[PDB]
Amino acid sequence: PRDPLLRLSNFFDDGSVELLHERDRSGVLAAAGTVNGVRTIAFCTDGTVMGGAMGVEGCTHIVNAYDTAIEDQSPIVGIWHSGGARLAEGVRALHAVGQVFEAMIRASGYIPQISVVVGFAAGGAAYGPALTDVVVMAPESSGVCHIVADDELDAYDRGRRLVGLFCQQGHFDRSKAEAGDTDIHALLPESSRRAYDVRPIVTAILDADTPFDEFQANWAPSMVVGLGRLSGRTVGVLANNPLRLGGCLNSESAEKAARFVRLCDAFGIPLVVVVDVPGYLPGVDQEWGGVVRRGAKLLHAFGECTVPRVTLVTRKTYGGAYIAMNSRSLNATKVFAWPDAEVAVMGAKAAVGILHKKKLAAAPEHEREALHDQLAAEHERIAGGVDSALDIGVVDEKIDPAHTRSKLTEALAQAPARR
Amino acid sequence: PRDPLLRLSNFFDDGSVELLHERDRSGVLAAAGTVNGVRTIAFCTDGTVMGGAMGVEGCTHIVNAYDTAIEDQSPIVGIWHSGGARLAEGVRALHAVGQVFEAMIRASGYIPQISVVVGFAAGGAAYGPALTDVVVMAPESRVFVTGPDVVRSVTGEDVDMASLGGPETHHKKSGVCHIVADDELDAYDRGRRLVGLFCQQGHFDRSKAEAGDTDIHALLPESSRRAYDVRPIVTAILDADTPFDEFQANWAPSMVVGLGRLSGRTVGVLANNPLRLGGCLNSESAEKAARFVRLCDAFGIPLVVVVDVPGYLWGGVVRRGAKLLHAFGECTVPRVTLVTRKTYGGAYIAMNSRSLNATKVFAWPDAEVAVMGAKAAVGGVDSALDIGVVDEKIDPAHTRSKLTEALAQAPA
Repeated sequence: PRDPLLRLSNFFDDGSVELLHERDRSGVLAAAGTVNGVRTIAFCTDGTVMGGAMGVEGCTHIVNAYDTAIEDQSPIVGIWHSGGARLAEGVRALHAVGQVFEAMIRASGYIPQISVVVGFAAGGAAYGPALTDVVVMAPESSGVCHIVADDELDAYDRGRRLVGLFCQQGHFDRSKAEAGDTDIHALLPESSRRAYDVRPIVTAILDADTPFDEFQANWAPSMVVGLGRLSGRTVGVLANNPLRLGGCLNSESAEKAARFVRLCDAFGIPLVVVVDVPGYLPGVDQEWGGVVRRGAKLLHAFGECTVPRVTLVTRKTYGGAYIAMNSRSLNATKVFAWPDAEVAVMGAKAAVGILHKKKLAAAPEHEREALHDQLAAEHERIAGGVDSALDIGVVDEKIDPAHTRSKLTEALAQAPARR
Repeated sequence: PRDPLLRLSNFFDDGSVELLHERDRSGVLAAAGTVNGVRTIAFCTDGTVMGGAMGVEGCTHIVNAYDTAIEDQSPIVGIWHSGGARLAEGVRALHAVGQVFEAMIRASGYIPQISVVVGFAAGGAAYGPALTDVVVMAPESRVFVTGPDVVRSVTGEDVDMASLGGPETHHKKSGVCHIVADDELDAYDRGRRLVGLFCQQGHFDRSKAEAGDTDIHALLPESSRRAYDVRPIVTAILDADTPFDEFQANWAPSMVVGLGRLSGRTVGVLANNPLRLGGCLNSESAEKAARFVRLCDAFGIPLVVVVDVPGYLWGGVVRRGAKLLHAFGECTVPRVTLVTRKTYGGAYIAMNSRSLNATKVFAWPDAEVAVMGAKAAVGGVDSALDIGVVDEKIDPAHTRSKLTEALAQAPA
């Protein structure tokens, strides 16, 4: 039921399991197999022996599995179900667990590491998955966990799909991009003032027949990140979500976006950045909790990034959030805008209030409103994205939204694999 | 007084200032000079022009200075005093500010970047210091993304500038400020010392290490139950003649980190501090340590890790604890660990353990390395030597020279 061989067999392609060592009561079993054709290493802790508690010989098989995966550059998948370290083994067990961590650290950014957590998971079984790239959790067991599966079988499914996304990247296909084009703009609400869930726009850009594997959907909900396929090719998507916190960036969403960029960058996965963000969320909590540093992590992640990364401005992009959301100044591949997009320091009404403050305060009370409006409409006419933005080359092209999918695909495909 | 030439001259060795461009009204003045002999680039935003608001021309001086500094491998010091980007310049100024960030990101880990905040660093200017390696704040300085104005208008909360983004709040609550200066001049002094720590790293000297040996163990309390400030232990190991430049003292204070000198050589120190939360690791102390390890690792600065924690105190701590593990595990600078009283459990693994490749692990005679305390377990250094996880049991009277020798012996 919790039998490590059953669990490994459910994970791996049907005929494919080869054990990496003799079965024993060490509390782990490691095997090679294939995942939809890809040689993959996996290990399962043994829920049947001491609740899966981790000891010296078990950790050794994990470290051995990592050495093999690293040597053959295969992805490596951990299946968890463990309540902590074998206490009776004392410091030897701590050391052996530290050795699993060191192997994960050696693997980091080099081979994909996916954790599928299927039982109660504590100690080494909490930190170990936290050193991996993706964590899939099954009900029987922030932003630590990326994907919540429906049940144990569905977790293997999502785990399997993740191997395919990292290891079977695929190729951009101009034909498939175009045949999947639609007027994505029709997905926005009628008023520019209404909030909306960005997720349908994401899934309308990405291939119709493919799941979008959103990461950490309930952590930092003003930011949506995850992996999917664009004309068959694995891409990472980052999109502000106006439904939550007005779509604003904040400490959590900056950290979520920044980790996800680093991940895609490490594995050569191009990025689609869907922007509609009015700024960072003001707040005492934000300043005091170090948003400045967090925001700096997102600037740094995009600025260092070398995979192709294309921005699509759907509605707004303002201020420091505009800079952070894969702007040209950060060395962005291409920046596209829908026809009614705006790129500005802030909204025209707020801008006018500052720029013409004294003149507004000098008008009588009863004319102040009409004047404020006239000034804001003029300020719109002057700049009002994306006109000024096009003129200085920080937006490359204003596009027909019907061609969003193909335009994005074309820009990512034309890009070098590594800037 | 906010004159940028005055500020740059106060920072640089006397008579060393060589302007990098003709002085103008762009809001920035950049120059080369020396800091105790070391060729250094600096730029100062010009608070006398539009409160130092950042614009295309001024940002361009900054990017140019970064380019010079990168080319020459010179440290680069920014002196702040800026309200944000020039609103009237629109998206042009946002772009130019993003270009400053992109230059700091290019420089990142390659040349030392030190920010000395002397007035505001607000709006887009607050992120500038955040991208650099060490932030020094003077008493008058204020760092925040959105001012009390917009805070009160959007959230209803009413806080003043000092309370929102003063050096006291950023040294304590947020960890944004590494170092707080006594005044404007002392902030330059500290930044000058930081240039020295990064760029005149020195060498280990066995003779000097041994001359400074004292009985460090005598500084611990009689009772091993008793809490005690680790900072005297740290300063007893480090050279008695040199400041210990502690980072983020008031933030996550169960972890102490900072830069000092060991027989002349710049070292980073990480030390659990039993004075706060029993010396336990937790989310923010794991983050503080991890950031500091990565910084020292980037600049070739060896580490002294002084260990006396009993465990950790879940999402934040699992994520940050992983960061720590990862930081030490990837670290390539020599780093030695000293176990003074206790190390338990997962905290033991994280605090530069042998499994994460510590250069060498020392322990005092009475240290304990265990899964948990004896009384918890029911419900020893000899053994840790046997197992291989401690390399040497030392006489605490030789703490300083034994640590120095192990660091000096690592090929680097």
